[PDB]
Amino acid sequence: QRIRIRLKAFDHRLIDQATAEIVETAKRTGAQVRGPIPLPTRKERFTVLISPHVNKDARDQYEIRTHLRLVDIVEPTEKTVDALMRLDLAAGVDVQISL
Amino acid sequence: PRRRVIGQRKILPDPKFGSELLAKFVNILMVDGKKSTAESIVYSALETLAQRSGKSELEAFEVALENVRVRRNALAMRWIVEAARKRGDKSMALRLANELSDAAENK
Amino acid sequence: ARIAGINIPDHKHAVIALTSIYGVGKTRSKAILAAAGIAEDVKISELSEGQIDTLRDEVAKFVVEGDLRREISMSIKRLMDLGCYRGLRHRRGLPVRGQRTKTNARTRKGPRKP
Amino acid sequence: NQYYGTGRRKSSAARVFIKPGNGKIVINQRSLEQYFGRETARMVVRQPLELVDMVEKLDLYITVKGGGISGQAGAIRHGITRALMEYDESLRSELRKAGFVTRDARQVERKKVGLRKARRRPQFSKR
Amino acid sequence: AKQSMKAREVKRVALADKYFAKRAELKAIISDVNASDEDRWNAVLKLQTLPRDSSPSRQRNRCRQTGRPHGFLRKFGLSRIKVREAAMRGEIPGLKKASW
Amino acid sequence: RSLKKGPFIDLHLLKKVEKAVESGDKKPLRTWSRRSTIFPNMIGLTIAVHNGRQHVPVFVTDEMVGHKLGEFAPTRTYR
RNA sequence: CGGUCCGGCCGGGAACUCAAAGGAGACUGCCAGUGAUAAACUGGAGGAAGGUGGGGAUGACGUCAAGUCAUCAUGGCCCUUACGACCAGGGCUACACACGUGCUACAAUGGCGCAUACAAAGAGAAGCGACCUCGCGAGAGCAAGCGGACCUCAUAAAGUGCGUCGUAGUCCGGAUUGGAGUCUGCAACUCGACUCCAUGAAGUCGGAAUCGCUAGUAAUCGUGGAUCAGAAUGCCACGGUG
Ligand SMILES: [Mg+2]
Ligand SMILES: [Mg+2]
Ligand SMILES: [Mg+2]
Ligand SMILES: [Mg+2]
Ligand SMILES: [Mg+2]
Ligand SMILES: [Mg+2]
Ligand SMILES: [Mg+2]
Repeated sequence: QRIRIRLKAFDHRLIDQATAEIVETAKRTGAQVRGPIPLPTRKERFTVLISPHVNKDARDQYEIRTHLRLVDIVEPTEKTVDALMRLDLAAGVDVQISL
Repeated sequence: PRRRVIGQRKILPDPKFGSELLAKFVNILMVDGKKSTAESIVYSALETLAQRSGKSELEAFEVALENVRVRRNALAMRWIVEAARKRGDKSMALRLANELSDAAENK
Repeated sequence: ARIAGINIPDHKHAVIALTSIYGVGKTRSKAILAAAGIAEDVKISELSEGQIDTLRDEVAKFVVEGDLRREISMSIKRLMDLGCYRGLRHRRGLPVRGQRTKTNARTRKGPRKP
Repeated sequence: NQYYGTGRRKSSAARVFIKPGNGKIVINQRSLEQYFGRETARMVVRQPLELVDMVEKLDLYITVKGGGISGQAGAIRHGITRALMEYDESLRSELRKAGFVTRDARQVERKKVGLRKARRRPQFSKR
Repeated sequence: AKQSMKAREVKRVALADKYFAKRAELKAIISDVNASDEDRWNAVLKLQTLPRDSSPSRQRNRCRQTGRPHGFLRKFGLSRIKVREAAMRGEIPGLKKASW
Repeated sequence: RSLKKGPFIDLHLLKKVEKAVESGDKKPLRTWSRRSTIFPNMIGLTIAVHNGRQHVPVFVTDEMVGHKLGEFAPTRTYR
């Protein structure tokens, strides 16, 4: 079999902290991982008015960056599964598991 | 221009003939950034000037250029293209060929 | 060459010359030449009389003449004599199908005068 | 022996694969005349191989994605110059003099707020 | 907007999942079935007796905190004014002024 | 304009057609359905079409079948 | 490199392109001239980039009774079987005119027909919706894939190759109108979008006046998104040529 973990977060310096904790735990317990791959960041762009009345020209420019990380684990070792499944990770990281 | 005194950009020359002056000539006729259709008219016009209106294509353009004389060459090439559009012939290659024929014989 | 459409077509290509008849555009002229068997780039020269009257037979299915002028007109007469809202728009020279009348109604209203 | 050089433009990206000896040009499994519809685009890739003589002397195997007519052609022109500096390493003084090794970084200016284009402003009234 | 106008919008949504969620969904399919009842389905006449305010076209997406019907965003459910005020005080995660 | 699968008519006006044919013609019928399609079973009747503030009676004619009742009620006064 | 059903499609390869986490790199650093030996300027080399490299964010004290009683602060009183509230229809889209702002044009640097090449950036689950089939078409039916670098919108358009029209109110331009339809939605009359047929206004380059812009800019070409059941010649972005 094969399990993969899709990791998404809003901060780039915070998404790699939770990513490195998974990979280092996996290499220590004897699992085969083909590294973390950087998937392209789906960044939205928001341009809305700053004023509730006239002077249309002044606006605000927002964005929301959503980075993506994928870790592929080859062998479903029971020592690998039991450690990684209940790790204490950052609150701003959403996890997606494919068993 | 009051304080910012700078030069003028040096574009790449004509890929067919290696002429620096002919590269500025096709940019005048070029509208809407259509380089492929602008140089097709100019190449077809000069072959009319070369084969049936006098050999030495590079020298035949210069005799037509000399009578209507950086800026002196620029105003000369602009007067050829703008007067070629308001003619009675059918296509732009045929109109500009007759303008270089008239400018070579200074009329 | 005089068709049932008595007005004489110009001596040019076939798909252009059939457009001069009131009620035959470019698409319908393609449909007549495809049903007859005549190429679209054929002029009135060499278009023999055996090839003209077979165009009269194909155009005979459609009413394209002053008879078509009255049927467009009497269809508007059905609206105006009925007293409907759409009948009132044609009588006063006003647009029908929802165009604005603040400005830019110069086609319906006719030329300007203060 | 392979000799590689990366050249790119606004949204293009071209690779260059050099093999010693032919006059062969294969771009995206197509020919030089077949892929390039513009005659100017055929000649701008001949411009770096003008000071350095190529007739039937080296293969070039190129692919490119993105961009357009001259965006792909400018990507090839930069990629060849890095391949010849990989090939001989003494040809640089002729290539610095031509001006082809400099990457044209003139990207598109962003569409600004309050304007319909990058510099084009909507029409203005005096009073 | 006014408090009475937002009370209309809650009244439309409460009828939307009530009536037109599953019942009008069936009646739209019966009019759409090409296989059977090509002439006498009569689902359209039964749709007429249903109340109007269940319609998804009649509802207006408005700001959940103020009620402004203009400048709505489906990303946050708010008007363009309230997007700025939550972003500057750090109430929306990751939302900040951009430059490109 | 409308699709061919069913010409639209309101349910309240359709009931007013049924009683008018059987029980004979009456006083002109007040309604607000400016969007209904005229059916051939209404020819002869007089239906007062609402136009914003009043009701204008419309004597139904044979060639009115297929059109709307809103096409017989001007909504604004012009001078 | 093996494998050919000629598709990265399948073994594989980790090179390269791309994807993004970090770092290096441009600092007048070096050389020459000028300049009071100063700051600086000029010229040249090196370098991907050289004199704030390109762009953005970033906008002082003050001027505009500019914007917000509707972010709130300070509100106080009026109306209160009504200035409130519910529903139907109409209006916000009218029409003798005037003003500002846009699009398409007046064409052979073009129109039309066939063949055909190259984008970037986004959106998608009450959603994007392929394939197949039907219709000239707008679409409809059947029905996968996909919460997505996988699948879908989605064939980018200018351009290129040939043919045609031959300088005219035209195969220019498409307004307006009639007839017949599609789709959305309780519901397309007032007042929707789109398609098909037919009609083919004014207009042949625009007075005084007036605007944008110093380079990937102007000009032009299409694409995507927000708003949105549906309804973009507006607006926000993205690239192509230049
Ligand atoms: Mg005709
Ligand atoms: Mg709505
Ligand atoms: Mg004031
Ligand atoms: Mg004030
Ligand atoms: Mg309030
Ligand atoms: Mg036309
Ligand atoms: Mg400037």
